[PDB]
Amino acid sequence: SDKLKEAETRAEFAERSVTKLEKSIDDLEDELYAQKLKYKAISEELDHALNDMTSI
Amino acid sequence: MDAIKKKMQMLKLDKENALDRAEQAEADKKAAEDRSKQLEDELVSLQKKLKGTED
Repeated sequence: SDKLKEAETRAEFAERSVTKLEKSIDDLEDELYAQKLKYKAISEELDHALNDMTSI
Repeated sequence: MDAIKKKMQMLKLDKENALDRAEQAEADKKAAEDRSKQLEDELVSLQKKLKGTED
């Protein structure tokens, strides 16, 4: 019974830790999505300036 | 970068070309205008001597 309690406690902590890690990776994935949007927008704006200047 | 330099230089070249062409045209305009004035002044006297000749 004592060993079962110990193992259950460690497994519960492991579940909590993996939940925290999954939330953290979600946050960082969202941040990378935002920065990818930033690069898309800046490249699009540079292309717009290029086409405006080449087309006067 | 690359595009900015070439476009800016080409546009400044266009401005300079237009300016110098305009200056040349205006110089020729002024010279032609003065020569035209000379032609008028001589033509009036030509008319006067013609009128005396006809009299």
